[PDB]
Amino acid sequence: MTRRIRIGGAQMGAISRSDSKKEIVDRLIALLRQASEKGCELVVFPELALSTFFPRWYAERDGMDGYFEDGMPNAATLPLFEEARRLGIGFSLGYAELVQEDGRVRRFNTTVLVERNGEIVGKYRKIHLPGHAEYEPERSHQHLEKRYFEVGNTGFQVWDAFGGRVGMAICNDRRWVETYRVMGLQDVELILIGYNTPVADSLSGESETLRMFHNHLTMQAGAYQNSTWVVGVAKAGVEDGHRLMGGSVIVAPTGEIVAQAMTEGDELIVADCDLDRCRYYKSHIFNFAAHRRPEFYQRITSQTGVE
Amino acid sequence: MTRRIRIGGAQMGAISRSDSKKEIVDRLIALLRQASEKGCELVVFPELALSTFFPRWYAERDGMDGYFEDGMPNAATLPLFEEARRLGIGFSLGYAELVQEDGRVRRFNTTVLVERNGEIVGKYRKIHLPGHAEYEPERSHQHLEKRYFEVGNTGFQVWDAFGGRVGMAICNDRRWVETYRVMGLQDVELILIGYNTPVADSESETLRMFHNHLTMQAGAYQNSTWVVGVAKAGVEDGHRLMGGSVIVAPTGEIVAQAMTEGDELIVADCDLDRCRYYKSHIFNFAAHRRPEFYQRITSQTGVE
Repeated sequence: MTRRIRIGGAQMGAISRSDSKKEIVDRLIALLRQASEKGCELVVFPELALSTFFPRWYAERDGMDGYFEDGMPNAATLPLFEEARRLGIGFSLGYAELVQEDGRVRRFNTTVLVERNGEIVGKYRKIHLPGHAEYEPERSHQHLEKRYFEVGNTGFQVWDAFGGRVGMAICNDRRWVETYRVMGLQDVELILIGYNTPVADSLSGESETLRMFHNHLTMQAGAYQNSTWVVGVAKAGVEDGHRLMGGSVIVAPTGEIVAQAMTEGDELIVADCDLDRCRYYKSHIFNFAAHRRPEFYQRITSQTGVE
Repeated sequence: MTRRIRIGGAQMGAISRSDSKKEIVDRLIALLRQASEKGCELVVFPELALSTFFPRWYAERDGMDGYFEDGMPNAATLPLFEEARRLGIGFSLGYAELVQEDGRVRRFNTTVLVERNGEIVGKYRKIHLPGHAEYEPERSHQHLEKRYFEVGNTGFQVWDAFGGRVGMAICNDRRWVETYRVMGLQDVELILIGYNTPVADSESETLRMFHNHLTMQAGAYQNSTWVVGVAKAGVEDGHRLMGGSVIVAPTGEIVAQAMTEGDELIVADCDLDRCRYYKSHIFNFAAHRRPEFYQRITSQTGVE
């Protein structure tokens, strides 16, 4: 009613190894233009939206830079930035970052937040790297994220953007309660999360709704228990025989699902999100300064395992 | 490897201010005997199960001492402990504690965990006190837990009991993720939570019951632990308390749920070995957690 922001969830379909980068960016622009027609001011793109989920393939730690981005933006992604700035829409884009810092070449799983005027707001780099680093034949599919990426060095940052507080997370960050709480302690009002969740081939029946239950459970709870909007945008479909989980959702500060995807391809979900709905819980039920006792939370920052 | 425990959720009905403490203990023993006939080895009682939910009423900070317990157990609660030991059943009981620690009187919202042999294994005191400390006429009803209780000094402890790792929380502790994680970082396998949640805010019944289960299903799943939520429901002197007592599996699934707002016992077989399955399957805390980015959780209390 008051501080309303119309957010579009630009869920992506399966990206194959045979798909060129221009075909990928054009699919991003097509979802951006639909959000502009429906009056969206911010569309959220999935994790690694500029290439297929290459951590499923095995190669040398340097021989996967073809899927990385030379710059942000570069020659291939500039048409997307020009369309967003021209239509007056900001966006969060997930991609594999290739940067030159301290002489050496570094690689991160990165999402960038762009404002409606085309100016880059912030940049979050993935913290929780899932999977493994070496080849493991014991799995039906590989997940070599720890081999192709480094641990991010940005932290869970929260910026002043889109008339409020906007934070970003990447994929399996949404399963850890520390992801929401760290940004929740920065008075966050909108958490943008793109994810690529692998899923078994013949997953169906009760086991399918269980992983979708766990997918929404972590985001609905992270939204309510921190009184913030959560937007989870997926890249779904079957990528070269590997199925990716869909179910893109926009979650309210009450943990309620206000918009959910119905397909596993290129789909755009959109909901009118009132940022002022975050304030009620922050002043009563979840008043951090009045209820939290950090002297009993020391295990969360001291140890890594259980002991 | 054979660590299976049958847990009984002994949801209590309303307790009035005019109810005697003997009437309350007899209702506890009645629920305790229902669990024995159902083969339960552990029953969970609600928060403050030995009196009405008095934080709703306004009085002096010394006034509510009539509902507190001088000892645990005392002469009024000893019949409950003797029946639990006679039946060979452990239990977790919530009560208002009056201890005296060093020349001064201290007041805590407390739950005590007892083993099947009658031996007390531990004691948790409430950490997250909700509500306010002064009378606020803007509200429909008062919730003066900050006025009558102090922040506990035990912390989220996890004990070796009932063949596994058992922890305890109290009421709105289940709303905070730190409650589950601190015990989760102690390899917890069973969290016992008694609670007293009013139906009205300051209603949204369906949304409040939604938040009641969402916080416990997420804490159970994101820590791969069993979570037992037992309520004291019913209309207490015109004030309605939410029911919905529930037993959650390490998957966040509800395996038992209360259907009434009165005295009701829900029972489910809980295999503590299920926790090791999901703790090993890519919920490994020692593998993925990066504590160098979580410093805000312990550095500050509110928003900066």
